[PDB]
Amino acid sequence: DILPAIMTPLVVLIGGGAAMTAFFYYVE
Amino acid sequence: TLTGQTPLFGGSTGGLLSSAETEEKYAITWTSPKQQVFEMPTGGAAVMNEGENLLYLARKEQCLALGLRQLRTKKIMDYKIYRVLPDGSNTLLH
Amino acid sequence: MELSDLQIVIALVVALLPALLALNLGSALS
Amino acid sequence: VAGKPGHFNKSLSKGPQTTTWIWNLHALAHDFDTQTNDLEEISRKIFSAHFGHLSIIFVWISGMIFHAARFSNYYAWLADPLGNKPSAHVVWPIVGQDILNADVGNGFRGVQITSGLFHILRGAGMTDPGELYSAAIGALVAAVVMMYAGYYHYHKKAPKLEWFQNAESTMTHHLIVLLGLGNLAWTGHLIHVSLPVNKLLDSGVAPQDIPIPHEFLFDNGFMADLYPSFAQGLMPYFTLNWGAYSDFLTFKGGLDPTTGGLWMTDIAHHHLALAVMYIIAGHMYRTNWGIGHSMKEIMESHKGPFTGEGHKGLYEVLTTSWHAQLAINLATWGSFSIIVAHHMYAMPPYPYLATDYGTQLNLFVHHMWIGGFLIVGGAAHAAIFMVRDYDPAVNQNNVLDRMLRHRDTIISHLNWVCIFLGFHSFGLYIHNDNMRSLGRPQDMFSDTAIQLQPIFSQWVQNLQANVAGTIRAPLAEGASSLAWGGDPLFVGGKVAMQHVSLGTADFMIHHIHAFQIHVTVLILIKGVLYARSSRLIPDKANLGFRFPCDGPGRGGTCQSSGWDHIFLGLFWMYNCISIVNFHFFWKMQSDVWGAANANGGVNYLTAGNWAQSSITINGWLRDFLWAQSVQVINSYGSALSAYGILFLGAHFIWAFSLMFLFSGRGYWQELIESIVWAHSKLKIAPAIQPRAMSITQGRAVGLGHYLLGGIVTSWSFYLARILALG
Amino acid sequence: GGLVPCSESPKFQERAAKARNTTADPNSGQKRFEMYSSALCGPEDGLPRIIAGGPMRRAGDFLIPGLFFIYIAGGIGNSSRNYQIANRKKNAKNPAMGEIIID
Amino acid sequence: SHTVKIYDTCIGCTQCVRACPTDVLEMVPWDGCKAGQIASSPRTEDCVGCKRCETACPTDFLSIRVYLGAETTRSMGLAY
Amino acid sequence: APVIALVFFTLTAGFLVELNR
Amino acid sequence: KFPSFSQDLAQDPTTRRIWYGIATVHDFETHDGMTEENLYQKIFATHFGHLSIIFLWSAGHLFHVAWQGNFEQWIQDPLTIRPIAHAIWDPHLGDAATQAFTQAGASGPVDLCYSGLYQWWYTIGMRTNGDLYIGSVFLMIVAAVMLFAGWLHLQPKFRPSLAWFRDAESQMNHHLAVLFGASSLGWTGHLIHVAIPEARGQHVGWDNFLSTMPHPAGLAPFFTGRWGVYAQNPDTAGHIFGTSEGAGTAIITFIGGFHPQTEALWLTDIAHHHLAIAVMYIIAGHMKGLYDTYNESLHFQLGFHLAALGVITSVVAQHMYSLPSYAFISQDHVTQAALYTHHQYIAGILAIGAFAHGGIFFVRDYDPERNKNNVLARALEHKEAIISHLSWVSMFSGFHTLGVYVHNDTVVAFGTPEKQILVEPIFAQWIQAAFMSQGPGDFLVHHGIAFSLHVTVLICVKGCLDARGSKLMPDKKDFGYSFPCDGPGRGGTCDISAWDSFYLAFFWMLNTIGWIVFYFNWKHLAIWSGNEAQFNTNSTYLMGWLRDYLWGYSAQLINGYTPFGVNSLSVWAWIFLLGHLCWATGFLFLISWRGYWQELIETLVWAHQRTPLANLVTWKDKPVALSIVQGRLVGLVHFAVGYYVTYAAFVIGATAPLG
Amino acid sequence: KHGGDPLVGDLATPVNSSGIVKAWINNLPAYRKGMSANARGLEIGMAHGYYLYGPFATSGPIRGTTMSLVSGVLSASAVVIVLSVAIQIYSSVSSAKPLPSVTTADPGSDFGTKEGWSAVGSGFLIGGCGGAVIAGVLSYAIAA
Amino acid sequence: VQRGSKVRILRPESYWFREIGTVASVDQSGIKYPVIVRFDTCNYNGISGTAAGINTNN
Ligand code: SF4
Ligand code: SF4
Ligand code: SF4
Repeated sequence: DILPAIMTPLVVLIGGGAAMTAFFYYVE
Repeated sequence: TLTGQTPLFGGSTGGLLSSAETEEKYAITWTSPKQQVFEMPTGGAAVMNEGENLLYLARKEQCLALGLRQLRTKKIMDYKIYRVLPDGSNTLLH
Repeated sequence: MELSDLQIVIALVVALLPALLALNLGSALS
Repeated sequence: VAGKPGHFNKSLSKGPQTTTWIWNLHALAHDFDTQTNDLEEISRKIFSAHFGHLSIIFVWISGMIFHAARFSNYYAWLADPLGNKPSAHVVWPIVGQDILNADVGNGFRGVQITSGLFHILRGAGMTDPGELYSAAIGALVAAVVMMYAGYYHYHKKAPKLEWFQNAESTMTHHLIVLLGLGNLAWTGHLIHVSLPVNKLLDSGVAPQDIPIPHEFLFDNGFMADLYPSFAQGLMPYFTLNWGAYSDFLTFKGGLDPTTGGLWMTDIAHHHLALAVMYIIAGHMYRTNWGIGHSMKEIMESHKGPFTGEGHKGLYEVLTTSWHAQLAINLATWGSFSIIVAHHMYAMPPYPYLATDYGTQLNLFVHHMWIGGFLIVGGAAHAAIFMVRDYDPAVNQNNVLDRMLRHRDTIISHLNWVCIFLGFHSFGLYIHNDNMRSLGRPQDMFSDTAIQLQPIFSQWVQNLQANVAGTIRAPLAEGASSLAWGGDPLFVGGKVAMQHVSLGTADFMIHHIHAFQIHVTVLILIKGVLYARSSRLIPDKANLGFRFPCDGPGRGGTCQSSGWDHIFLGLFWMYNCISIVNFHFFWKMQSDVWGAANANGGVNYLTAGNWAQSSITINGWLRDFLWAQSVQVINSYGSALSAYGILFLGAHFIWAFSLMFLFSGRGYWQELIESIVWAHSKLKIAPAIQPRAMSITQGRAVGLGHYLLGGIVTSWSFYLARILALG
Repeated sequence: GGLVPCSESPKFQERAAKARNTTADPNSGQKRFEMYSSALCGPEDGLPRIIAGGPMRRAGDFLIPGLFFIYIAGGIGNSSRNYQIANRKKNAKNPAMGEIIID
Repeated sequence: SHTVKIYDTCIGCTQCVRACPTDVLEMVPWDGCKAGQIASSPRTEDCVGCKRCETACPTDFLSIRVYLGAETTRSMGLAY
Repeated sequence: APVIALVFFTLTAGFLVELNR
Repeated sequence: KFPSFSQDLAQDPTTRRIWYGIATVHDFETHDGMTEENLYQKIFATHFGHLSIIFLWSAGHLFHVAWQGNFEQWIQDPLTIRPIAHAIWDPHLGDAATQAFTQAGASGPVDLCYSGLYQWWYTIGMRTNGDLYIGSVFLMIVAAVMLFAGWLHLQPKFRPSLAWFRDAESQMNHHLAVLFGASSLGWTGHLIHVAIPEARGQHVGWDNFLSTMPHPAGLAPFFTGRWGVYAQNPDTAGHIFGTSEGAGTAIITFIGGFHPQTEALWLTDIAHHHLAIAVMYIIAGHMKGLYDTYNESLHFQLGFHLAALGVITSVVAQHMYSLPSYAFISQDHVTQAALYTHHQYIAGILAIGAFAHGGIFFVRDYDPERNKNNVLARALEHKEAIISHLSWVSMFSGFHTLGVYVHNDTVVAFGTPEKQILVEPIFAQWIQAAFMSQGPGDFLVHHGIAFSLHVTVLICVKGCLDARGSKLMPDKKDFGYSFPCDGPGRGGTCDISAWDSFYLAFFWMLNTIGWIVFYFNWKHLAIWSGNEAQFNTNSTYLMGWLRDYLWGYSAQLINGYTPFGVNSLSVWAWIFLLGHLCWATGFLFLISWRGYWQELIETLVWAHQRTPLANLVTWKDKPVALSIVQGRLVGLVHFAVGYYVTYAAFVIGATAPLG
Repeated sequence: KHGGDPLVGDLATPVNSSGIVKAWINNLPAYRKGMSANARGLEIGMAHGYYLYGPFATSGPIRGTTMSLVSGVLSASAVVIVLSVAIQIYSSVSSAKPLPSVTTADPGSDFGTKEGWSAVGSGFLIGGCGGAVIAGVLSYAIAA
Repeated sequence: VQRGSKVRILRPESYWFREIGTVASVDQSGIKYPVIVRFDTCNYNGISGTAAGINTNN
């Protein structure tokens, strides 16, 4: 039940990075 | 084919840019009955010389404003505007 | 009264499926 | 003779057709540059307007002397400055405003005023009703004289164009006769009238027993009794024995421990030295005798490797263009006003002024506002000069040419500086907010954590506070002011001056000020430089100085003129001045002002919370705005209720300005079309066709109501708080 | 209305016992209280209350001020209309002068 | 690029041609007008959409009209 | 303008004198 | 290539391409090569998407509250225990804040529930964490089913035809009959079979409802007469919720009134109400040009639906506190105030959306000849008269109201509060006699709200009516719904389009709802704190508001963090400051306009192009300043977000310490 | 002076047209002549990573303790990862060839091709990580 | 339609839609709008800030 520490940094940081790089690929 | 001399100037930061040498660049030519100072749309005042003249500007609107609101009042109605492609080929727009 | 690990894990593995369906729907739309 | 509205303009006397005609007539009334092409007529009109405005000032001074002589407790205050308070606005007992008459003290009732009028009157030593009445009548006579002179110098004896351009002669006369002899005459008035009167008043004899300066000038032994050195009736002026004047011409350089003001002898030698220096330095320009310096010969010779032609050609443009002179004078005048505001509170120059907190605060902030407005005016009128009177023929390869050439570099680097200052100055405050909000008080930028000391300012304070008696200032008796450092010298029962400490908060605040100043400068200088022509609009100069836009093309060219840039920069000037005023107010309340305590301490007004509260935005919002408004919000049903009423009205007007700032004129024009249809349905349509106001004047109206609301809000807050605290 | 007249209200009397003056005459506010004693005052705030319901017995509170204002506004509006008709195309054919300067 | 079409109701007063900052408009003969000439727009691709021609037009209602559409580097006045 | 100023002065003086007593 | 659903934007060299492509992602009508059948199919799938998003949102609600909540402890004491919503995990937190965020008897940093979900779940039957977990799992399952169905109904075999969609009357009748009556009947059945027995104190679940006994009649009178047997024994005044004390046997009653303990409506009454709704809808389901223009344009349908939704949302907001329907919710003020404010603002936004999309319909889908001399063309032919009468009523209601406020203000300021202008709210008192106590302040505030409401209606209808054309631009139809201006000619035409009318009306909507919520919150805070004379004697003059509500009650919220310590309201103070900040940051786009910023960006472009170590990196697209409409839109968004955040932070900061 | 052509928006001021500054700029790894793209990326990475280690370990929340240097190394490595991601996503879009300027008469051709940018980023990542770890180990060793 | 006669404008897009105007001159040219009308009121034509208008229309 230590899923907060595993999940929140992941879904925030890596999620935003992946979304931003995917969108950057998308607009060119 | 676009023969003339550049009017005397000291160099300004408002001139052409990187896109001028890649996509498009405009030129204006005219003849002068004397030598006198005039204002350029890129900032500052230049002194055009006798006879022919040739000026390179980034936008057609700049050249037309120079030839309309400045050249007309100097009793000079013989200015031609050219649209100069990056390769070197030129066309006449006036 | 406190949720043990098993129900959390099974809830998560259920939650995977709507993600795949949503991705498929988005791909189908455009 | 003048019942022809619009006569001054070609396109205004034909006949009104729309309300835009009325608004343009109001806007173009005093724009003399458009009514004619001749320069002599323009100069004559400027001369007449100058005389009219001088008459207005004289009328104002006469009214002030009048209303302080008649409806004031000036004499009671003069007898006991620390007991009574200045008073004016004896309001008529009417429907509800009779309550505004506060109890200023000792029975008298009225509104307490904080314009320093009584301090000025005491400085000149006027202690008799006949004196004040004579001064008021003389001021009225002077106003009438200047008004008649304005009539005469334009309708009867109109000067010529060549007369105005005598720049060297103009400077020589206006600097010698107007200025040096004026200062000498004022110093004579001081030494021969004011100093004995102030000495007698400090002796505590009487306010009405002081003899008229008639007997002062007639007698010589009186000042001999008052001043031991004055007994030399045959003064050793030509003997050069000036050391025998050390009784009334001193260099003490401090504060009088009896009245809390500058030493009178210090002011005497000060204005006297200034008069002598002006008289000496006014003999430098060649007027008509071929001896002296001349404009071009000294201005054309200061060239350089970088600046090419140097200042060649600037004399002609400065002598043939009024706008450039107006811009320079306006910028210098505003800087002088800000300098006055800075240097007046540190060295109180009037008796019984340091104790009066309200007057000092009001004068400080008022002259600061004046300085800001005048600086913005200088920038604006410089923009008009650049767009109108610029001549390529006279300016080539000189100063202005190269300025216009590297304007792009100027703007780029200035914008980078603005962004860097904004980040490393305001992100500090936001960062402090987050660190204190997260329960981590050891991470803030403060004295209890990583600290940003203003070391340079501390070094300068240490140098200036201990300069008396050194090689540079051997004859100086003490430090120029106690602000640099000193034991609190409290007169009466309250501190008159103290050491203004410095720290991390003060460093951050001064750097906020620098950020806002460079930003406002960026706005104004971009407007001035690009007012003529830019890449976006090659022919912006031909559009004029005051145009709303250049169509929706080019992606949209809203707010591109220099007038638009000035309108944008006025908001930033307002913001900067407001921040400066808040800084000064809280700093004084928390560190300087207060009441002396018997155990050696000083009871500060705000208990010295500037160190731990002024470093966070919430700290401000709680400890200053929410806390110091208790007095103003509870002023109702008392003598200070007017301040709360104006507080509410000013919030309302500022909220009203958004109605003009946030909207455009197409919707308003359509609504006006519907409304005029409604009026026409009853056949009451006015002959003058109703029209929605133009874009530029709409923006100007929004700006004006905005500034009014904000300034009145701040003014009411300050006055209510500082009057209720006492 | 469901209120009590101000005369019978005790705390209204208490408030009236301490008041400020408007006219230079010392008895300038008290006479305003006896002028206001004909209205009805609630027992919480103790202030005169204006009725908008148009009662027969309380018509003077709101109806007659409305009549006074409507008469005044109609008078000035009709005066403006009469000036406009008498100083326009039917009079001078150039009413622009007649609106910037008036008799 | 922007599109400009001129209605046949203008009087051929020629202010629109001399008000255009990029010389998009030109004057051609046309017997349909009393003056014998009507304005024409052969360089609509060079039009920046500044709407100066619309201001210059005295005819009611606006025999000339400019429609903002797709914007390219020429129509947006980009010098860089 | 001056006629408007004097008219408004007269009417405001009337209002003030009416509220005086 | 992006956006692929266009060609004009695909050839835009500048950065405007990205902004305008994101601007019209859901403008399905304007995509190139689009057909009506494809429009309807994409609309169907996208509605499936929004439904699935709502379902997943509710599932996240349920799962997070079941995992990190304290449902059982709050059930054991629904008065002195604060519900919690989600545990706090922030690395950037400090130790003092971490210790100060442990509240409600939790074991770590947690955030409180301010939406009253605990009471709603308690009323409907939830009694343990397992029920909440099962609900979350079922919601995720149904959301997955919805997503799969959205994908499936797009396949070529299962794609609905346009003729099927064109039966607008048939689908609308099927909706109103089935989707309402059957759903209400099912909810009533759930109530009777589970919730009421659960309230009475006996546990009922999925494994017991088959063999449970809801009523001794055994459904026999449901097909015969003697319906009164269903209410032969209602509950008792001394009945305790969740206990068998005084539990009745009735299931369908009409007693009305409020429960003596939970201070809410009776569950039997609610079941009766939804049953009467269901039967009325079932009965009613089978049974000039406006009713056909409604079925012709999508935007007309959208506007009508949005207007109806906004009106019913305002009704819900009023009733949820006029007639609370959830147990132990009238003793928790904070959630009540939050819900009221929230659905009120939602209703306002919905009404503005109705007006905006109606203007869009007027611009796009309106036809003169097909809608000739109907109820619609009459309004268009007489726009001027209605606009003029709105202007008259607006100024009449505003001038005199503001005069009354400022007159009371100045009269009280001079120390003579006995000569103000007080007008009693006679009609409200009459209706209440034939609720709360109303005085002069309530009268004045209701009138001010009416004034601002007629003003907002004025702007909205003016934009709608002049959307098609006007005197300045007799051809506004050809210029589209949203366009910057028509240049500085003809005296200047800034801010003219109907989109701009929506722009203008948004601020007035914000002001109206702000006044409404200010009034509601101040009166309720005065009541709850046991000081009602404050509102009675301090709301007549505008100065009382500033010194009593705004300054008075923002005293503990503003003390979230101090140089002495940090308390539990620190996050709300941070949100409050962020609220003023985000409101202020919109003024940039509101006031300053594009051209200055475009020149600045050109200067920056020159700076970048002529510096070492940076010419190596060049922009793919040429930077330009944001367009005029973009500036207006972004400024409006920043303004509205700052407004909402500020007021929410103030509401929770002021009400939570009270309770 | 005008700097080649007055009509071009440039100026040959001593700030950037001086001989010493021209030599210093043209000898920098990004502009130096005679090396492959990988060496450029490597040197730039080491330089900027060795820079980046400092402030993270100096002003961090745990700056007092010995874990500060580890935190600084990790943060510098993360920033290098972010910058390398930026380079690899910028190389894909195939931007334009940089042009000669006043300071640099002959700009390098290693930044005009996709493979050149990719190699530069590949070198930069290794350089940054190596610089960060070297700074950490050096700062630990000096303290003994 | 003769020089010196009042007319009512029927053009909807004109600024003077449904107000009376007086004819000033009519010619026999081939243009579609030979009639010219003088209006007492002035239209909106002109850049922002102008205090005039056009009283003539074909
Ligand atoms: S300005 Fe208008 S009326 Fe004149 S020539 Fe051009 S299009 Fe015709
Ligand atoms: S909008 Fe401007 S650029 Fe385009 S045709 Fe008209 S005047 Fe010329
Ligand atoms: S919105 Fe107004 S200022 Fe901007 S381009 Fe249009 S007319 Fe000009």
